[PDB]
Amino acid sequence: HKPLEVIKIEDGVYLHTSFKNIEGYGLVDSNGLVVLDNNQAYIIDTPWSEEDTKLLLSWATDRGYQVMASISTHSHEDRTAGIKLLNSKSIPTYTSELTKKLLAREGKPVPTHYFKDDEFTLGNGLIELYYPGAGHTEDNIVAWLPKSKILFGGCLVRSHEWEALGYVGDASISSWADSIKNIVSKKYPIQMVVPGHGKVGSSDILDHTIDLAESASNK
Amino acid sequence: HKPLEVIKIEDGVYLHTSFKNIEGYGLVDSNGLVVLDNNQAYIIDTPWSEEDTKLLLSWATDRGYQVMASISTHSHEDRTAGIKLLNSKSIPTYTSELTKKLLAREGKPVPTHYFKDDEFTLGNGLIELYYPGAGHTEDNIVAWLPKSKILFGGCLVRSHEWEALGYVGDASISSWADSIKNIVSKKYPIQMVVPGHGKVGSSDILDHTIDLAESASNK
Ligand SMILES: [Zn+2]
Ligand SMILES: [Zn+2]
Ligand SMILES: [Zn+2]
Ligand SMILES: [Zn+2]
Repeated sequence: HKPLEVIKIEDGVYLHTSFKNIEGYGLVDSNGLVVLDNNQAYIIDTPWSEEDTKLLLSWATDRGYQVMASISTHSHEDRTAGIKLLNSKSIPTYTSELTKKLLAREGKPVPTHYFKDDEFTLGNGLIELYYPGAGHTEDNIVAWLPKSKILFGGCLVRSHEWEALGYVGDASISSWADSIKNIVSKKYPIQMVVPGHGKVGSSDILDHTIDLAESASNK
Repeated sequence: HKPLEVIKIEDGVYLHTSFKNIEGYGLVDSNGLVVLDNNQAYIIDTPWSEEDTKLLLSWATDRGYQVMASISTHSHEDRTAGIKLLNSKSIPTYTSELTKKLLAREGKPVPTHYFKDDEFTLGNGLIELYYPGAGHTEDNIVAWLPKSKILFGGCLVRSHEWEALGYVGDASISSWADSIKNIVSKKYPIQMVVPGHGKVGSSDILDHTIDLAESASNK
C-alpha cells in the first residue's frame, strides 16, 4: 500500500499515519504519535503493520532520535501491530494490564511492561496516560501531553469528518459518552485532539464524540 | 456480519444492500437492485458474498418472484460475488465483454452471457445498460430504468456523504469526469441516482461526482 507518513504537528510532537487500501471503500488511515524529550523518542501507538513499524523506527534512526518505548492505547491491531518488532529489538513496550490480557487472548504478542492503574506517566511527565472508561473498546486509554497541550484521544474519539462511531464490534456504546465526559472532567487545557482515525482537530472533537455516542446509545 | 437488507425504493424496484465490518473503519455497505417486470425479477449487481446472494435468491423465492438474470456493472467482487451461485442454478449471468475478460484474468467465475456494445437492454426495455467510459474502473457501466426514472450509477458515482472517490486502485481518474458528462449527455429525466456504495440520492450525485473527479484529476 501507501507507506507510512510522518509529519510534525507541534514542537517535539510528530503524527505518524499508516494506511490500508480496501476495495469497496478505499484508503483507511490510522494515527499515532512520536513524542520527543530532547533526543529521546516515545511512540504512542505503533503503525498498523510490522513493515510500517520498521519504517517508523528507520525514520527515528535516520534523524538521530533514540526510541525509548512504545505505549499502545488498546489491543486492536492498528494500535499494536509493531509490538512484536519492538520486542525483538529490546525496546520496552507498554500497555495497560487489561490490554495485555486482551492481546494474549487474541494470540498476539504482549508488551514487556504493563500497569493496572487508571493513570500512568511516561518520560518526564511528558506523557500522562488516563483510563476514562469503556467506549470504542473496554480497555481504551488516552494520552495527555502537557507541554504541547495535545490530547491523543486514540480510537475512543471521533474526528468531525465522521458521522458515526466507526468499528463497534468491541465497543461499549452505552458507556461511551460517560467516558468522554470523564476526559472532560480532567480539565485539560486542550489545544489539539488527535484521533486514532481521521484528521486532527480541536477540543470540539470531544463534544462531537459525545453527540455521536448519545445518538447511537438512544438508537 | 450484518446480513443482507432489501427495501423497496420504487414501484417494482428494490435496493439490496450487503455489508462488511472492518476493524479500523467499521461497516462498509454495497448496493445493487432487483427490478421487477410483473413477476420476473432482474438482479443489477450481486451481493458482496455468495452467502448474501443466497439470501437474495431466498428473498425472491419467498415472495414468489422468478429470478430471470443478473447483470454485473464491473468486475470487482462487490458486483460479482454471486455469479458463481447463479451459474450453478442455471440463472443467466451477464456482464460486458471487457468485464468478462477482467474476471477471467482475476481467476474468477465468468458470466454465461456477454456483449461488446456500449448499449444493451434487459427485459422489456426495462433496464437500459450504457457504457459511459472509464472512471471507477475501465469497464464500469450504468443502468437506466425508464419506468421508475432511476439511474443505477453503480460504483462510478459517489454519494454526497463522501468527500472523495473511494477505492481508486483500478481507476482512470483523468477520464472520470468526462465519463459522467457522457451520462449527462444521454438526457435521462433522472429522479433518483443509486450508487454502488452509500446512500441513494438525486440527480445531483452526478454533479457531485464530477466535482470530486475534477478535483482529484487536478491534484
Ligand atoms: Zn480499535
Ligand atoms: Zn483504531
Ligand atoms: Zn468497484
Ligand atoms: Zn463497488
